[PDB]
Amino acid sequence: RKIKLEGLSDVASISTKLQNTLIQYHSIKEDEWRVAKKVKDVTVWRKPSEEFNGYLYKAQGVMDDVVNNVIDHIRPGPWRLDWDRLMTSLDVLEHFEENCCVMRYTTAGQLDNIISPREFVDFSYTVGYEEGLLSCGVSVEWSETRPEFVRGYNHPCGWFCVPLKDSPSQSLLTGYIQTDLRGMIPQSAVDTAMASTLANFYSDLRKGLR
Repeated sequence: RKIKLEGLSDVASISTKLQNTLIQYHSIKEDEWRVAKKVKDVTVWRKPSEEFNGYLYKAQGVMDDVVNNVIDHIRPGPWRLDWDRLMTSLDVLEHFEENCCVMRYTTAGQLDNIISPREFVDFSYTVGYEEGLLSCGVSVEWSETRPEFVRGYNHPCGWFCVPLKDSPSQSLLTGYIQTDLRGMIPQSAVDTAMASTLANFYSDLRKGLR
């Protein structure tokens, strides 16, 4: 049922479904998660994806900054490209509303180029969640833009960012990532690179926020 954003109703349908989906992921109990990587500043879990032959990842860690500045740096635009070492380019393709867009980005090779570069075209939506924000996304069709690499597929994904309990100048950041790199890659390489991607996200974002 792959996604074309041809009208207002398409953007409304996909936005609300993404929100409900990410919220459901956020309610998945700890028993369903297996630890993929654990260090002092971040934990990364995985579980089998219901969308494709691969994993849904979860990550959780604290950022020494408030929700608005964290989510500003994660959302599609030049700031995200600034700190995210995995990204080699990023172009927002169309502005739907202040909180809603379609973008393309390309990734560097991973695991000393075992995993070749990819590009993605993703719908992106930011909406209020509890005391914080949710910023979520999914790959969509967009044939107007000149491709450079084989397109990967981002199944529903996103970032929950809320004030840290008892300490509002800090934020609890929870991510869900469900990327299909596609092409032919040893699954062991894929799983290593994905767990690494989520861990590096946090350490890169920490530096980027300064």
